[PDB]
Amino acid sequence: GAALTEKTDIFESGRNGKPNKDGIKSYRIPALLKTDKGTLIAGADERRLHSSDWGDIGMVIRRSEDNGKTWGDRVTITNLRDNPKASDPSIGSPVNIDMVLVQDPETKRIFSIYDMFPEGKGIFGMSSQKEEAYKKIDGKTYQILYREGEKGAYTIRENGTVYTPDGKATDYRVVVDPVKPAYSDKGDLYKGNQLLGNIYFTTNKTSPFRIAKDSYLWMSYSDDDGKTWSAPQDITPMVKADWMKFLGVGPGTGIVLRNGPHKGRILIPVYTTNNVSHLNGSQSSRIIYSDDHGKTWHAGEAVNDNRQVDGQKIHSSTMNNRRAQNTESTVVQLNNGDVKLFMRGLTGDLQVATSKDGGVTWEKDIKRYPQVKDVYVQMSAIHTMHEGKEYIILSNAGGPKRENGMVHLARVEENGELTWLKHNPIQKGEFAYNSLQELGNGEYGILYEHTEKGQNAYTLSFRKFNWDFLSKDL
Ligand SMILES: CC(=O)N[C@H]1[C@H]([C@H](O)[C@H](O)CO)OC(C(=O)O)=C[C@@H]1O
Repeated sequence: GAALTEKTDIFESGRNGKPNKDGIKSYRIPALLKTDKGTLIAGADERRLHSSDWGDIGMVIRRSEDNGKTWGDRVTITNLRDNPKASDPSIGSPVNIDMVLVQDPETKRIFSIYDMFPEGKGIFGMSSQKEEAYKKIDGKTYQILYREGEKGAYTIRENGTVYTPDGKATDYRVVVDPVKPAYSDKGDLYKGNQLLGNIYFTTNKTSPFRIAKDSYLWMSYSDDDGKTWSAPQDITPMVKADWMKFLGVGPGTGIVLRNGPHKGRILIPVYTTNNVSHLNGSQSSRIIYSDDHGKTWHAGEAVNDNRQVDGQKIHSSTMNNRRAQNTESTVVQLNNGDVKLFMRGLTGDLQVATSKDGGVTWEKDIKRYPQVKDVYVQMSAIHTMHEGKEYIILSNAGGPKRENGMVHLARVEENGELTWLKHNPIQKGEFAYNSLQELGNGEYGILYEHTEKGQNAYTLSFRKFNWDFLSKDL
């Protein structure tokens, strides 16, 4: 008989707009990862001030060693301190938002890659004008600092020493090696031995320096099964092109290729916007990857690059076409070596791109599956084997709006084609972002967004189900 466990709340939001027991109003953006040790890591955005995509947001996780039955206390990966002088608290804090979790099967290192924005309104507060964020000097990439009244770009060098645009050291220094809990001291700006402010503050500043106002990508990793995490690493320069406006991850759980010429490659879903149409018509999915176990990262090409739309070719850097957009996505590798990218879009149904070269380039045929509705919200999908047959499990809202969570089952053939077999409900009422993981022995787990009884968006809950729940009619 079909089996589905009762929902268990992992990250509890407050209700009626009030903070929860820990003084936090909202939780969002679930990530679920089953590690080599069998541990379950549930990650999420800890949105203290409100549910919006900005403000004071920490990257946190909880661990379960009994396959989801019980969970340990919250573990904070990164939580930047707010600007104590910001006029509007709701938007007065440097921001981290949306994470992707994944573990290297060989080194066992667990990665959490997430967005970073200096103080502001995140993706909804990006400037119309670009500001250079890095500058190369003698084969050395340094992060730039701007000072009001001066056009020249200062730079942060060894030991966090701030250098003038002319190449001279100053008495200013940045905390590049934070040591406080959650690394809340990262970016602190000192003059001599006195703390003046923070390079991530953009308003009512007390120090002379700030980084470029742009979208960044950070990475933290754990070598102890998620118990402790390293200080944030800025990987933005390795993958963000000069034309890119926004560059962020497609939240959830990434993968490591299991077969093919690119086996071992780590894939992280991401998406960008350009300066032509930004959020109106340029959101384009793609992936970033690492072939050296997370040491260095590289950007693949966008699904939209050289894509044919209405008889004409477009590019992710210049496009202005609402319906041709593809944003957050989930990635899966098939046994035939192909990489499938299920992308959140505006067609009303499931859009999927296919890569034959480890995720670098994408084939011309972007298939749509009317069998799986898409109300324009994040989704997750995972590869799975059952009785010698290859399948794909995908979960997302069934509609009309972000509600009625569904778990779709598809059969994968040798040519990589998909055949949707079943569509079973898993959660009534509100349902949004989710993250699926195979637990083994025919069981699966899912961390998802849901609310009820007046809960703030959202409360992240966990459920487990087996094959009987997937196939047989409920
Ligand atoms: C970085 C960021 O803002 N991510 C947010 C995402 C984004 O705003 C959208 O993809 C832009 O089109 O939207 C949503 C959402 O619930 O729909 C929550 C995500 O945290």
